[PDB]
Amino acid sequence: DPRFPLTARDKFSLVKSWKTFSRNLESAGKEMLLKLFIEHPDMKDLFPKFKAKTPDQLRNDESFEEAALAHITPYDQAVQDSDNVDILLTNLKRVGRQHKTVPGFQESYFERMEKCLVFALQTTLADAYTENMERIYKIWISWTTEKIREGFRE
Ligand code: HEM
Ligand SMILES: [Cl-]
Repeated sequence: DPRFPLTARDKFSLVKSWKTFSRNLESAGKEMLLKLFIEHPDMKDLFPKFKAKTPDQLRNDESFEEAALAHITPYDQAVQDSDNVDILLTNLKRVGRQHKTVPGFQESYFERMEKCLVFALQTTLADAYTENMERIYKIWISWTTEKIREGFRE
């Protein structure tokens, strides 16, 4: 499929690396959203509950657990849908479509997350976050953002 960003070898390397990573999906989902709130503290106001809290208060907060999981599981579905490009495209476009109802949401907001996902992958995988994996994730997460953006424009 010409639409899919990765070669067959890099695709299998992705699914292998992600499935060991998805063992701590809730933990990594929390660290991803916290990194969004650390780097871009304006994003905290879209979730009014998370404004007053320290980083460790959120990690244990149940409303943060649900929000963190809802942001990491589309990426987990995306890796699962790597052979089904058409289902992969539908799911990522639907994700970008959800944000239209959110007041004052911008198209450029989605790109802030890929910096935070690589952070989540770095801390969770640790020594499993290899030189080869850093390259593969860089191309892949950038591509998912493009398709999430497509759902927001359309
Ligand atoms: C590109 C990565 C992102 C993914 C995969 C993602 C995923 C999702 C999903 C699946 C939903 C729907 C939740 C549901 O009803 O089940 C959602 C809603 C939402 N997302 Fe995102 N999102 C992303 C980026 C962002 C960014 C950058 C922000 C800005 C802080 C954001 C803020 C929100 C808000 C405020 C909602 C609605 C809150 C609610 O009523 O639940 N998201 N997101
Ligand atoms: Cl398909």
